[PDB]
Amino acid sequence: PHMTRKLFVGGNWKMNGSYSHINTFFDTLQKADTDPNADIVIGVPACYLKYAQDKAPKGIKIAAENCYKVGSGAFTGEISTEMIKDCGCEWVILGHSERRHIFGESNELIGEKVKHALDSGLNVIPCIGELLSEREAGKTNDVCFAQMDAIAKNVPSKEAWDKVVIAYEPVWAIGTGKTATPAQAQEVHKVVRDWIRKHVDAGIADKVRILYGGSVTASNAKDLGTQPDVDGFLVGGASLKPDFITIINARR
Amino acid sequence: PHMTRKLFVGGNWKMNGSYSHINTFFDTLQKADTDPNADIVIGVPACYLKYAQDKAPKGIKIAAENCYKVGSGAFTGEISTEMIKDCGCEWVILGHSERRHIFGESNELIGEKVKHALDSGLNVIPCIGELLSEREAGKTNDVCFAQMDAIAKNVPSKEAWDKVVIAYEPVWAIGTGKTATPAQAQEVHKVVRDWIRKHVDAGIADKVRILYGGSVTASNAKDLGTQPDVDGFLVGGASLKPDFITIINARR
Ligand code: NA
Ligand code: NA
Repeated sequence: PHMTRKLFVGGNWKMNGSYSHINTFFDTLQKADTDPNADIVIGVPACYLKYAQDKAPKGIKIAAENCYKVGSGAFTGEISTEMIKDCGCEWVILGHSERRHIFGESNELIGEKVKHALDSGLNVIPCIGELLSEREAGKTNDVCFAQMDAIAKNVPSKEAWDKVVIAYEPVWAIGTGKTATPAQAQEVHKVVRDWIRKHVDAGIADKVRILYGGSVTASNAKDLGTQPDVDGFLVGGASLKPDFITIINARR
Repeated sequence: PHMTRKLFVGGNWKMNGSYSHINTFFDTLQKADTDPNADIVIGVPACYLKYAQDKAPKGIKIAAENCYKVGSGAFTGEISTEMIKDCGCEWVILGHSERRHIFGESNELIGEKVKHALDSGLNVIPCIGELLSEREAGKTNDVCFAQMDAIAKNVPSKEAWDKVVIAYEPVWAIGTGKTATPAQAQEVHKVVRDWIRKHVDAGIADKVRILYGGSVTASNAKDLGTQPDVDGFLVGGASLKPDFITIINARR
């Protein structure tokens, strides 16, 4: 169903976390039996990048939740690609709905960040997804296509897609409990994969992981994950809880 | 000239720094003879907060370069007041010109952040200052007054002003080499101090430190610092260099 696409389970702690929580959470994670064929990446606040990557069990990668679009400079409050690598980390989440819709990051800025992160040797999780008002207007695909256009035109090469994991999160499902049904997720992922097939490359479309995110839980992950164009999850609230282990083991 | 107001020397590394630079810089800082009657606070990228505060010599405080306006939650890419304290830090720079004019943070948002930081037990360095276009339009005081209004109405009590250090940085002086003259800095600081005297309290106006920032260097700091309403500096580019030591020792 998912061809040669390996399961990917992302977490995003958003603006939560502490040294105490990191110690406990990753002790539980190390003790637990997790699917050895899942890629696991957890986004954490920037002040915890190195500590959490040191404390993470082998195989688990830590992501920055954002970064800026140049290597260094006069950008108070920003985190650079080089600081992420200095902290021992290789992943960054880009274009999350909260950056776009609370902090006003544009498609152009997120595209610029995708290119700079890829050109710095980072792996990226670019986020796409539509507002409730956009879906009601019949613009779900239009919005996702414009977001994918900005991302895709900024992936510097065909090889670079090996370092890209797309996450689709309908904004109305993020933090609301109103999870997309397996049908709703599959429909959008198929449309996005077809877009990548047509506008980028058919080989790459077949290989690129596309995550569903937006109120993924331990009980709903299995049915979302068995959809053929859903390759895994980007988990918010539940990635702070032991439930994240169950979600990791959903395709097991 | 500066009454009972103690010298305050702030640094802002902006989007620069690394574990290697922190080690070297703070070895030089520990070895150097710094004015023992100066408060010294250095803003660093969030991924380095704990490390830099552990490595800083005694007496030197580390600041976050930004924070959000609530304690925790679904705010991808944000740093909270509680994470700053978890990293052993007590200071945050708020409303820096780069946040206002590159990342679109409004007066209302910066006011909300001042109140939340103060209500979390943090010390704050709220930043004010006018664009070149605003000074040419004759609006320098107007802009500073509106920014001070948002800050002042969000300082929860009279005691809380003990945890506030205002920094005035004309945007045209930040990173440009076009330092405000001692005259230009003194004129604005006097106007701002008078504003605090009239709109807040005369006691507080007498005690609150007001920093000048914007292309402060080792050679120009002395004359800026001897101005009676200039209580110290907020230093950008030069706080990455050994010159920061000379600036710290300018009022010596
Ligand atoms: Na580790
Ligand atoms: Na220390």
